[PDB]
Order: sequence, then structure tokens, then C-alpha cells
Amino acid sequence: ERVMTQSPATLSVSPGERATLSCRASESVSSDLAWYQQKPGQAPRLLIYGASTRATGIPARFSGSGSGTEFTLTISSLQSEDSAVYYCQQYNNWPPGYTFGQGTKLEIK
Amino acid sequence: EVQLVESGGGLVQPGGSLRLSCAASGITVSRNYMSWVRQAPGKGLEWVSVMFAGGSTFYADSVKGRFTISRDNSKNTLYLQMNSLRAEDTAVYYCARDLGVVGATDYWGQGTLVTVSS
Amino acid sequence: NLCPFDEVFNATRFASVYAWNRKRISNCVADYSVLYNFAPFFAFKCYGVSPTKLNDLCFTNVYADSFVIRGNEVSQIAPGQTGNIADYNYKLPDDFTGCVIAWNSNKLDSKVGGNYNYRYRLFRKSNLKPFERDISTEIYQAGNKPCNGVAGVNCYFPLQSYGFRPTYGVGHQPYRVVVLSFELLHAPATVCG
Repeated sequence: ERVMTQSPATLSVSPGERATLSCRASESVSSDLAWYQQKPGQAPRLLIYGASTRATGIPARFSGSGSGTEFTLTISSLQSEDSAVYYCQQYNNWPPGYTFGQGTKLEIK
Repeated sequence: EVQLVESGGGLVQPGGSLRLSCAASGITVSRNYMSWVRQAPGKGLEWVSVMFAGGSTFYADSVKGRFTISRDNSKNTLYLQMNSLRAEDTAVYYCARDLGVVGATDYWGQGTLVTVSS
Repeated sequence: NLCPFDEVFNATRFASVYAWNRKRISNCVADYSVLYNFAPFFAFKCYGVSPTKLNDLCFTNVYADSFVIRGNEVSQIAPGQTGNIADYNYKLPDDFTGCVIAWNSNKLDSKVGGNYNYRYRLFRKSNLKPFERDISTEIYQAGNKPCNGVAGVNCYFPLQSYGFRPTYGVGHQPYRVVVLSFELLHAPATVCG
């Protein structure tokens, strides 16, 4: 049971610029991760699995990085609709297992 | 289109029972690793249960001994029976198909609110 | 007249839990003086037979099944135990008499380049019958066609790599495991001592 901690809690960046979100683990997680964008009002949506592989369809504007116990997601140019909550999910024990984070709130201006 | 639709959400008195149901489309369930997730209002998420493609199921510790997963393979659907609902279990429950290392959880359900009488 | 257990355990070529390796011991004197008495054995446990009686037990044949699994999955090799490796890959019976041994091969089989040569089984259509070799090269599915003509959906390959590399913690260090099954069916015993 590896506990994941996201940071920071909130982030407000001008439109059109980059955005950086950190998610911190307590054990080793190697490259077992994923990133979900839960736009407010419905179920989450998978963006990037494994270490940085972009899920099908998912706009190239997203970029994942990190390995070991520390990972980061990066957005090239935030549009008005990018405001949502994001979660880093680990799965080092897959059958049966997953462990979610606390979420991060991203807004614009 | 490929989707997962849910039912059973409502209100029940504590200690009471309930049954959640999950229907799918354009994808099979019998041979797909199924996983039920839930979300407390305002909080994070937590893995609740999983059923395999051979039948050997597993449950989380927080709900171990109280919940039982089953699936009507004949009509391509999943089910989750709940009992002894206590004050914590008021949450929205999601249905998901998780693959794991070859693609993490992707297809999710519209959800279903589950609150208690009080 | 000693058995070839020495080689069996020291060949340091163990293949995979996918299509495990077997040997039918017969026509020897089972010493055991080194078995479960050698120094670097980590875990040894048998069901049905006591160790000293074992050193005095006698049988018709032996079946050894060596393979390599991830350390956190050793608990699934057990009578009727349920999980992934024990439900779709290799399943030992409920009344299985004999012992298993597991070594933390955290040095012998690992490479900075990724010692993922072995591909364990992560997609099976239905649970295994005990000792059912299911080595296969197919595409498990959801949509009409397999990945030969489709991509993304229904493009799964049951052989998934391990990715053994040295930074991995203990829970992810390749454990080599060997299981012994003594058969007693009506036949002259060629293994005793």
C-alpha cells in the first residue's frame, strides 16, 4: 500500500502558458502510473498511462515525466476548458490493486 | 457506443441492503478484468472490488466480508450486492474496466449516488 | 547413484513461469543431505510430509518444476491458493504433498538493460486445471478480430514482460522457485535412500 501525495493543491496560470503538476509516492513505483482528468460533473478520463505513454486520442498538449518515486505532468498551452481535477493512480500490484491521490485543482486567471 | 451504464442508486436505512447493477456494450465482460470504484463527496477515490475472467474475485479490506460481486454473463453485465451499509458508505459508485500495465483504467460509468436515510 | 538435483537447481538458466520446466526423477538414491540443508535456501516448506521422515521417505517417482516469479507473488504458489499466477499461469492441486523452495535471485538474473526476457501470463480465458501447460501464442480478445488485423482494441498479447532491473525493491526481485511432487502409484520404487 504505497501512499501517493499530490502537490501543489491549487495552481492558477495565465492562458496559453505551461502548467506543472507533481505527484509524490512513498515507495518505489518504477513506471506504474496513470493520470486522470476529472472535469467537474462526471467520471474521470484517462490521459497518460505507464510512465508517459499518451492514451489514444488524448491531445499531444499533455506531457508526463518522472520515474521511481516522483512524477510530473506538464501541459503546453492551457485552453479555457482545461480547468478540472487531476489524479495520479498507482498500480504496482495490479491484480487486485490501485491507490489514488488527493487531487489537484487547476484554474485560469 | 462502448459504454457502461449503472443502476441501483438511491436511499436506504443504515444496516439495510442494496444491489448495484452495471451494463456494458460493444465490449465483453466475462473475459474482461472488472473493477468497481467509489467516491465520497469531495474526497478521493478508493478501489472497492474486482472480479476476474475465471471467477476468482477479491475485495478490499474496508468492505471485506460484506460485499459480493457477481455478473450475469448471459447478457453482458456486472453486479455488486451490498449489505450492512454504515455511516461511511454514502458515496457515488463507478463501474470500470481496468486492463492495468497494458493500458490503465479507461472506460468508466456515469455513476450512481448512494446515500443513506440518515 | 546420486540424483541430478545438483544440476536441476544450479543450472542457472531457469526459463519462466510461462511454460515451466519439468523433470521426472527416477533410478537414484535421494540423499537430501543438501536439500533444505544447503546454506543459501531462503524458504522451504512441505505439506503432507515432515522433513526428517522425508529424509527417510521413499517413492516411485519425483516431479520437479522450477520457474522464476516476482517475490511478491510467492504466496500464490500454495494448495488451491487464488490470485493471478495461481489461477491463469500455474496451479498446484489441493492435496499436493511435497515442498517448494524459493531463492531471491536479485543478482543472478537481472540486467541494467532490463532482464525481461521472460513473459508471464496475464490474460487467460478460463482457470487452469492442475499442471496444465498452456504455452500459446494467440491474441486474447474483446472485439471481433485479433491484433493481426486490428489495433488498440482487442490487441492484447498474453506474454507480458517483467522488466527486472536493479533499482527494483525486494518485492520485485526475481525469486526462483522449485516444487517437488512425489507420486506413489503402483510401481517399483527407484528413488530411495
